[PDB]
Amino acid sequence: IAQARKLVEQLKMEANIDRIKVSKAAADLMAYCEAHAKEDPLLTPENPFR
Amino acid sequence: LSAEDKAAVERSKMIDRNLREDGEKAAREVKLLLLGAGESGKSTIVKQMKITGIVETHFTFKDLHFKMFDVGGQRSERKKWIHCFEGVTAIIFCVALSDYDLVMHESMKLFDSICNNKWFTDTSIILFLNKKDLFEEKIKKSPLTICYPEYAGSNTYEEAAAYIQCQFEDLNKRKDTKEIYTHFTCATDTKNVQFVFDAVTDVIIKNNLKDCGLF
Amino acid sequence: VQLVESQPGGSRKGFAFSSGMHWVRPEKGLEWVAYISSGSGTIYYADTVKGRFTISRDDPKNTLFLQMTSLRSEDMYYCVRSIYYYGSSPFDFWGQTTLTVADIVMTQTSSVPVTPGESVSISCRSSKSLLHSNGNTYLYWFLQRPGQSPQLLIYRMSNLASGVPDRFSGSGSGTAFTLTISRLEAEDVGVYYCMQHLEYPLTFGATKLEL
Amino acid sequence: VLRILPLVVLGVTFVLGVLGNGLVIWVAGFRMTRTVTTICYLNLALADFSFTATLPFLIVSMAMGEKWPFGWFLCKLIHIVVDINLFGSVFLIGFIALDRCICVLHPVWAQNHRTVSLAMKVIVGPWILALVLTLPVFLFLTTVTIPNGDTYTFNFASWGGTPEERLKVAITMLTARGIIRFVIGFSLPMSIVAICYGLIAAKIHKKGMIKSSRPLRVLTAVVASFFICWFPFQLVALLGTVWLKEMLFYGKYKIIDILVNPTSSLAFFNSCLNPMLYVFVGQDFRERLIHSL
Amino acid sequence: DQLRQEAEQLKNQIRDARKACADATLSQITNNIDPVGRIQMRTRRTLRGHLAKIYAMHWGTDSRLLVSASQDGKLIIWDSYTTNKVHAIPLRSSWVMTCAYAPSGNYVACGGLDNICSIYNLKTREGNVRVSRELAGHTGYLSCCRFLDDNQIVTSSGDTTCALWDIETGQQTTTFTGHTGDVMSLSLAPDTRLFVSGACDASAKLWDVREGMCRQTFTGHESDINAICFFPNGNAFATGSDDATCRLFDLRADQELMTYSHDNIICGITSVSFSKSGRLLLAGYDDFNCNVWDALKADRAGVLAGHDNRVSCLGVTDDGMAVATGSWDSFLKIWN
Ligand SMILES: CCCCCCCCCCCCC/C=C/[C@@H](O)[C@H](CO)NC(=O)CCCCCCCCCCCCCCCCC
Repeated sequence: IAQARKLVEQLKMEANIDRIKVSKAAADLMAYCEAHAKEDPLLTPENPFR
Repeated sequence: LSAEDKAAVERSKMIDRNLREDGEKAAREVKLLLLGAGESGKSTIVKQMKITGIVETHFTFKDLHFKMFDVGGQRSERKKWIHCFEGVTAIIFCVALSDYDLVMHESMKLFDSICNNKWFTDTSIILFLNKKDLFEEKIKKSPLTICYPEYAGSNTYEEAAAYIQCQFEDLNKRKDTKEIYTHFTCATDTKNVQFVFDAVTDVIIKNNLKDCGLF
Repeated sequence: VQLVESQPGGSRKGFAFSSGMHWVRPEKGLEWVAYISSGSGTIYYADTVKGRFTISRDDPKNTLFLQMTSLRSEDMYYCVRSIYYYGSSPFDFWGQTTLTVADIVMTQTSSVPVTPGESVSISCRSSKSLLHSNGNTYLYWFLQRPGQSPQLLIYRMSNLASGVPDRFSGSGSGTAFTLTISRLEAEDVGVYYCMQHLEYPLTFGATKLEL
Repeated sequence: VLRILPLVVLGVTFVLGVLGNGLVIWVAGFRMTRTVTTICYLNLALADFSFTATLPFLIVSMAMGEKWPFGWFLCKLIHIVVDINLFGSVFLIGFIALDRCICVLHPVWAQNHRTVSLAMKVIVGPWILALVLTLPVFLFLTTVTIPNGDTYTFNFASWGGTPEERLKVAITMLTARGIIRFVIGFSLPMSIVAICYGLIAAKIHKKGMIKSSRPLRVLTAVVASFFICWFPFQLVALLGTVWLKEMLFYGKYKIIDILVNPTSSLAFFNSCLNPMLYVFVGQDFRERLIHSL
Repeated sequence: DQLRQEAEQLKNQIRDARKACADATLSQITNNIDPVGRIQMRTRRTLRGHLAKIYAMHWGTDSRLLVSASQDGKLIIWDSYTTNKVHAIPLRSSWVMTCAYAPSGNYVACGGLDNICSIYNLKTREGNVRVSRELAGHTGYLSCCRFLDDNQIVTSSGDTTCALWDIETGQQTTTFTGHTGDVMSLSLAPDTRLFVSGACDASAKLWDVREGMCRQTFTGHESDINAICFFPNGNAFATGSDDATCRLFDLRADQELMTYSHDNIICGITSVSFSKSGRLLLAGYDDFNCNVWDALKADRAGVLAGHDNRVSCLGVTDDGMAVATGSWDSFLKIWN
């Protein structure tokens, strides 16, 4: 059925990607967490529900 | 402590009163599911009561407001929305006795899942048997052994009906906190709504007694 | 969207109606008189006429009655609606009607001339503060063209309203309040007003801005 | 010899009574969703809790032998609260029985016309009846000091005039109190309880529906509890009311009095027994308590 | 034909490229991190008024208005600060799965087993609330609705297709159909250019609105997938399944970055959300408790344990200064 053809085409497109190493992504996530930690009162407790 | 917040609080209290009134009106009603295998005569069942997606029907009888939800359009995995009806009073389940020409045991499998499902451990099941006239006419020629090999009995209306009823009943596993109400009906009956009424009032009495701690 | 208002010592008397609705007050200034709270829950009257002027509403009838009696010499009047909740715009719609016979004060300045295009600004003076503890400050502006009706141009001195061209603005600090229009047009002439809404007696203002 | 038994019974009703009644007041109105059943349980719990709070002073009075070691206003308050709460408890037992009978006998009308609002409005009837029945004690209870030894009842020589008329008024008031007690606080409630519970048992037997011995056991427990717990006290009260004359002008019968107090202790045991039997039986109530603490 | 043989070759080749990507581990990456501590919160504003099971909630962009849908058929807009109600919306269908709130705070979306999405209008010249547009076109029940802006909405249905709609014209503009299970949740990108949605097929897919075609898939679960939400950096998302576990996914690496589990937990996961800093992966399970987990330290610590029934939904204020979770108990609990 053409469903198999569509699945094969989608898998070919998914193969066409060029991913990256997880080291860079983990470094980016760590940088994000470190940078945005100041404005997160759920970590460091003006409050609106006194 | 308030300038326009006085108006805010009254708005809140007025709509809270409206909510309580609407909730009492909702709690006044009784809720029933409606399941089947598709070929089952749920259309004839709903036609018997006088008057895309989920379709709901209202009817009253001897001063009792009935709401019935008919699913069957959803061709999806049932387990994800079967928990929405976790507080209905009863469940109406229909199978066709003229089940010797399908592509049967499928509806029994459907019954097994619904009668042991964890959401309905204490919810009664109303088992409607449909097409009794066609069943008699067909069984006058076709053999009961075509579907059931282990069966051993006469090729008679009453014997076949009793056997099918027994095989449906013994699928129940929690008969201590459960009840199956069985009924034989057709396209020309009129007491099916009264049977539903008797079953529902029994379930209502049972629930009230279980609240009162005497049962 | 539609609110048309219809012998001394004598006496005399759309849209979604079921949800405040106030009354307001002769070649002179304009001020508050009396009001309702929606649902007939809480009712306040005028401290200056308390006793002889009556108010009444009938939601199924969809009307409004103001039974005034024992006319003193201190006597136009108009009807106004205010659907009140968080983020709402009360007083947002006024109407038209004259009957000829220890609190806050809101004193504006008499007048000032301007030319079209030239920026114009207005100020006002209050008695006490208006920054309630909840977080916002209550004061409403009202342009009023001659032979016309006052409009809720700005409420809470920061928020515009429907139909308002966004060349207006507002601001306040304690008692000092302001109002600015960038490009005065052919339809920006008439007296102003004001109203404080913290202590429920609503002291209004006196500015006949001639061209 | 005999005096030890009444006090021992009331001591158990104090420690255990406030325990069970405190538990239900916490779960029925604070940690569960509000229904008619839980509002009725809450009211019964409140009446029983207030009575158990009033018990210890009466324990002291019974021990010291009919004399307040406490004050006048305090004595009046304690007696008014104990009377209001006993009558409220009995009337609430009757109301609960009536509600259960209504639910089991007319399931349709129950689901059409019983809501928390109507229940809240109608629950105040028995309280008002208890207040209007307790009037006498407010109108005619006073602390009279015996000239002999102590400040020990009703005497009301207030509108006395001639002592001959005062005695007639006293006899009339006492007889009225006794007869109204027997007619209202015991005849009506137990008649309602018996009739309603018998009717529901008859229905539950006629329409099948019986699985185990739990329903019959609990129903007979409630009816037998009420009877075996309240009957002796009301019987001795009626005998005293009808023999007042010969007990005053002659004191012919003293057994009655030696009996008045232990029967009262047995009657007060009912307040502690009530929550454990009406509320603790519920599976959902027990599960809610277990999860809460 | 021979496409399945080719499909096996491609599917096998998929796993090969996946293997070579993991140049390191999250343990190596997070070797220099201070653990957060046994974080605990308390209920401080309890909203009440619902009479049945609550299913979904969503904070507005004002960080002040939240809308919740229950089975009573009522859509209540609460003023969170004063716990007073602003509007109450009667629904045509009493079966609701999801609700949404417009970024401009002027529109509200509802949907359920009636498999119709309805937009409700709040800010009107008239006082009351009327229905603006109804969205027909799905065959299965709607599970999640979200707004792009005032003119666009994305829906997910049991038909195993996701759609995007123009409100003014009221017709679909894009169908997303590469999936094979039963879609349960949607989460929009912080820049609203792409979105992700898991399903019962135990696979997560990320799509692209402009081209309307899938571009990523993942294979990391043994049962149905219940909820998804974007990491606030727009380069990751998290998956909560029926199998008592959560796993994080990084898009530029296309692998399971981390997992979070335990032995005591055996119930499933109903909803998942992140905080502003992205440190806390808040999720509500089915065992009557809402756990708090750190998606990097990989040790759930926070036991949000106030509710009496199963936790169904949870959201986080856009300023990241509270957290609200509704449960089947018919209450809304806001933590801060
Ligand atoms: C309502 C349901 C439950 C209610 C809870 C409590 C009710 C239980 C019993 C009902 C009322 C009984 C109260 C206590 C009574 C006993 O004390 C005794 C028994 O009758 N009372 C008297 O004898 C009555 C007379 C007391 C004797 C003292 C003398 C006062 C009058 C006698 C006249 C002679 C002296 C005149 C004045 C004496 C003072 C100087």
